[PDB]
Amino acid sequence: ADKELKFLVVDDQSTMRRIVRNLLKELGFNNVEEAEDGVDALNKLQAGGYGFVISDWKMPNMDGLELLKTIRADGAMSALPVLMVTAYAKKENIIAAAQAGASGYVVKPFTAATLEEKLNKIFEKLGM
Ligand code: BEF
Ligand SMILES: [Mn+2]
Repeated sequence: ADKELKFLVVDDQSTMRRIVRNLLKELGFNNVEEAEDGVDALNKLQAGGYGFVISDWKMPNMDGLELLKTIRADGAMSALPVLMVTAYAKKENIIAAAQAGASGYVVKPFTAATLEEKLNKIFEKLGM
C-alpha cells in the first residue's frame, strides 16, 4: 500500500492506540491520527483525507459498531476500510461486525504479525 495512506486509530484506551500507532510506524505508515471514541473519530473523518480506519468496539459516546455503521451508511465515506480490533471474541459479535461491513476483525490480545497479516489481507482485497 501507499506509505502516505492516512490512518485513523480509534480506541478509548491510550495504551492500545499507542500499540497500533507504533505497529503502523514499523510497517512504514507515519501518517496516523488518533481518536478516543466514535464521535471524536467522526469529527476527524469529516475533516477529510483518511484512507483507513482501525477501531475498537467498546467505547463511550459512540461505540465502534455504531461508528462502523455510520461510516458505511454515509456517501462520503461508505467505502472506507474499517478494521475492527477488539476484545469481543464471541461469534455473535464477529457476525454483527461482519454484517455491518467490517473490512476485517482482530481479537485482542493480538501479535504484531496478526495485525500486519490482516492489514495486508484488506489491502489485497481492495487492490491497494
Ligand atoms: F474495547 Be474494545 F472493544 F477492545
Ligand atoms: Mn475499549
